[PDB]
Amino acid sequence: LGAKPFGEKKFIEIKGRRMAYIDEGTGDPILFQHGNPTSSYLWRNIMPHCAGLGRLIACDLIGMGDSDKLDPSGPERYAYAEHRDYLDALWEALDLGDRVVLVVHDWGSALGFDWARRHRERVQGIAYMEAIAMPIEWADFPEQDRDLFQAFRSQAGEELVLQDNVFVEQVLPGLILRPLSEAEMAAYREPFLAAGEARRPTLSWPRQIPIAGTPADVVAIARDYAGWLSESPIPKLFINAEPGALTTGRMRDFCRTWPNQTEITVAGAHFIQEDSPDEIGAAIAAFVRRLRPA
Ligand SMILES: [Ca+2]
Ligand SMILES: [Ca+2]
Ligand SMILES: [Ca+2]
Ligand SMILES: [Cl-]
Repeated sequence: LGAKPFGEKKFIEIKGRRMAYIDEGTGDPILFQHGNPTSSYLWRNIMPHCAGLGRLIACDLIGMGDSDKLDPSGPERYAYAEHRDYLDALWEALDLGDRVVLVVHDWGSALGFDWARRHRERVQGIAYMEAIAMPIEWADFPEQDRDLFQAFRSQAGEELVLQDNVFVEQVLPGLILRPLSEAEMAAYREPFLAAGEARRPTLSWPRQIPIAGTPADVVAIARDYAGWLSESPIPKLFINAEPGALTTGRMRDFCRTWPNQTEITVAGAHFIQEDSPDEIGAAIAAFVRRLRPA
């Protein structure tokens, strides 16, 4: 469907750093949040389906996309709590109002689910896919990349990611079923062209996944939003994937218990936006049209 980005990038200063985002159209927001190691670019072929339905927003997480890096960077930087501080502040600055639709993926779902729990009166609907829906165990983690993610969460991680850019160059293509073009990979590589700390966000992220009880802070946050989502009557759209990756097994079983939820299944592994963007876009647009009748 295409390598061209959607909209043009806008910038805003947050906590002394410049963050980048797309913000197109008018009305109540439809807020698309990427995870690791992507950016707003992930949604480029999905956002068009929602033209005229709202204010279409996609933010680049701090240190990712065209958002500033956090210097001095190191192993303590780009934890979930730091990302949340920046993203909360950006979302506050964007004046989103009180009828937001969240569309979330991967770490964007942890961030968005947590924000939704804290700002529940403002959330009109939640569309999610390949999400971090609850704390998990290693047996729940997809078998293909289990050993690699264990290596990320070990001293080996710095060489794998900071030196060799494995998250961008191996994990990302490995979890997309169709071949990416030169331009698409260039867009994903761009924030991470430089070896070393420029790539830290793509290593800190796997180190934050709530697996086998650690990190305990993120485990607790995910336990909280898991409990809340399993009871909340807010309308939900679960975009399931086949074969899928993260939202399979026990996590998928849990997600299928959530109230007031519609489900569709699309082809894909993890980065399903690159495999089934039109199916995904059409489903989101239909969900929004139902949430926002004339
Ligand atoms: Ca209103
Ligand atoms: Ca192993
Ligand atoms: Ca090397
Ligand atoms: Cl990750």
